[PDB]
Amino acid sequence: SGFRKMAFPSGKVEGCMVQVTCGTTTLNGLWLDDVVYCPRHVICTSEDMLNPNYEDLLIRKSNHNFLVQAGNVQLRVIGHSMQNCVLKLKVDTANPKTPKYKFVRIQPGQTFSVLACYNGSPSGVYQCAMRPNFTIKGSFLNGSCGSVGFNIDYDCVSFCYMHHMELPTGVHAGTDLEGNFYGPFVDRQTAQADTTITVNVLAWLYAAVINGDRWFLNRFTTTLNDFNLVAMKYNYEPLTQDHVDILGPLSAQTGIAVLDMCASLKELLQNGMNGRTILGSALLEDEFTPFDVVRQCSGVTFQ
Amino acid sequence: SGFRKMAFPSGKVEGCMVQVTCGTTTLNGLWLDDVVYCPRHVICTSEDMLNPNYEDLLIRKSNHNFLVQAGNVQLRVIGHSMQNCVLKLKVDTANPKTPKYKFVRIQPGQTFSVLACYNGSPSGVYQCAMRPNFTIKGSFLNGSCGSVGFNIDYDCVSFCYMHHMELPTGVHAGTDLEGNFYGPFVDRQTAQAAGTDTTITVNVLAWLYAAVINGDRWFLNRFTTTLNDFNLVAMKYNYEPLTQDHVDILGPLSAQTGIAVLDMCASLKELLQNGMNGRTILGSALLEDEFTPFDVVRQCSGVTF
Ligand SMILES: CCNC(=O)[C@H]1CN(Cc2ccc(Br)cc2CC)CCCN1C(=O)c1cncc(Cl)c1
Ligand SMILES: CCNC(=O)[C@H]1CN(Cc2ccc(Br)cc2CC)CCCN1C(=O)c1cncc(Cl)c1
Ligand SMILES: [Br-]
Ligand SMILES: [Br-]
Ligand SMILES: [Br-]
Ligand code: NA
Repeated sequence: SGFRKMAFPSGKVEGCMVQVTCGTTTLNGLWLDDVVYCPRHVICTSEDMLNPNYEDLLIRKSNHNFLVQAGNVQLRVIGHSMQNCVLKLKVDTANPKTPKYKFVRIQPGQTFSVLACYNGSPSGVYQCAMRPNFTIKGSFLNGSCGSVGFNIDYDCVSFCYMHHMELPTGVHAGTDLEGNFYGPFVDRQTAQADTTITVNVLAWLYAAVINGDRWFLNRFTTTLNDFNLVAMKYNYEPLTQDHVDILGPLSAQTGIAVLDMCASLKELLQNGMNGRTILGSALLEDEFTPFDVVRQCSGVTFQ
Repeated sequence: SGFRKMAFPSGKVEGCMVQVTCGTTTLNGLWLDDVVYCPRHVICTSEDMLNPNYEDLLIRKSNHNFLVQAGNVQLRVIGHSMQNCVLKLKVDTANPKTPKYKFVRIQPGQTFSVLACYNGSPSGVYQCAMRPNFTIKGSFLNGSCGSVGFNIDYDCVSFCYMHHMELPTGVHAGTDLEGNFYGPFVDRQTAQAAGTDTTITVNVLAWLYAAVINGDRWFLNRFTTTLNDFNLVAMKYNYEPLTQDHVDILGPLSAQTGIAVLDMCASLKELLQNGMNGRTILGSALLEDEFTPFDVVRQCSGVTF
């Protein structure tokens, strides 16, 4: 029993974190095989940040303008290139701790673990979701750029996020490991200013039932259309048939039809909790996916 | 910016997890140097668990009764003993990945990271607190026994918890790594209930400081209070007493924000008496009590390991 924000064990990613220096700037890089990946804004001065021309900034650099430190060891850079908004530094040592890995670009609503790092050294691990507005609500300070997000299903590290910047509202923006930003954002200090992830809230209500609580259910059902008309009034994302399909295994394990759980959520939005909690929370939680619930919860419902 | 429940990086601990088998039971062990530590209840059959005589049950066991697997490698058991509620298995191989470590017994209110493991394999990491009633609100399934909790203190893994059992209410009980239980619990399948829990006051204050650091200020007010008056309110609301030591421990956060602890205590007093009036703090509608003062400083200052 129990239900926690549960990250992946971080060791496989810890063994890949390095420090990258260009000029007076230091940030984190990801060392996989003989390549180090990092945000390309490492090549910018403070002045460069409003309207950088990365091609013009990069052409002026040699390999030896980049320093890479792995623990107490300097790695020699023997090539460099830019792919979208990431810099790739070829180094003369392959990382012996490289895990089995892949790069995946995720969709809004998906979750991942973040290993927050400073100066190439891991500080902590926490769970995040890609918000509907393509930001993440991270916890990041000066020096955190190049920290990554990942999942480790089936003993393969799937890297899905690299941290690039904090927006004025205090939320976070970054890229996939091919250097393409999530959302409309750009690696420029220019103005570039969310909803609740409905499918995740439903998943978490299923978790609550699996773990033994049913107080929030009701005798009603809903059409999908009526559910969306109501939920959108509370700034919830539309629930699609794909979402309904993804909830199928949790529905089967609990005996609660997806549209019946939708009816329960409609009523929770109308009524509140009447002083109760669900899985320890007094608000509806939206950063657990259906897959995350199946990962963490028992396969047997506490009936 | 931002504030998350944050665990320590788990890699140093991952390299210590092994699988221990005794008869039909498999659970997790912690492999440090040439010793594997696990719950002593691994030696019990279901019948034994109802009223075990561990002295006698251990006498009936030999080295040959235990199997230890580290990944795909069998470690040969060459000695065994128990210390309190922990079984110690001496193995033929020292763990080459043994980190610098200590065994530390923590106090109620302190937090730690849990590496949840199954079949000797790490599955997930989360942050917990030792509750005032000496339980933890963990997340554990069948096979999780022997999972450990830890902090990293400077350069050193401080192991503080080993998981033994789930109580009827769904919360968790276990020992320090010297096998001493937290709380009035025993490693027997008999009726057991924790005391009514209370809220960890010093941690709530730490989290209000975190909220201020992160720009959430609506609950500040012109008032102060005394330690005596504050504790009358704490007691009324099922909060732990605030001691002068707690005030001292909050010193760095008080210094960083410029808000005296007793000033913040007046905020908390008003929140307890009036509720939040529909507002949230750091996204929560509850007063969060599983961040220590040090947890707030660690996260707000970017301490690495
Ligand atoms: C808090 C302002 N700083 C940052 O956002 C970042 C990134 N910044 C560039 C930046 C900045 C705003 C925008 Br819009 C675009 C761009 C892209 C050109 C340079 C300094 C490093 N830097 C950080 O170290 C950092 C990261 N995450 C959280 C925090 Cl508090 C700091
Ligand atoms: C859910 C019942 N199971 C458990 O509590 C434990 C421990 N149990 C013994 C037990 C049980 C309750 C008490 Br009181 C005392 C004792 C004597 C120590 C044996 C089976 C292994 N076992 C687990 O694998 C396990 C762990 N954490 C969460 C979950 Cl769901 C399971
Ligand atoms: Br996805
Ligand atoms: Br995968
Ligand atoms: Br909450
Ligand atoms: Na005040």
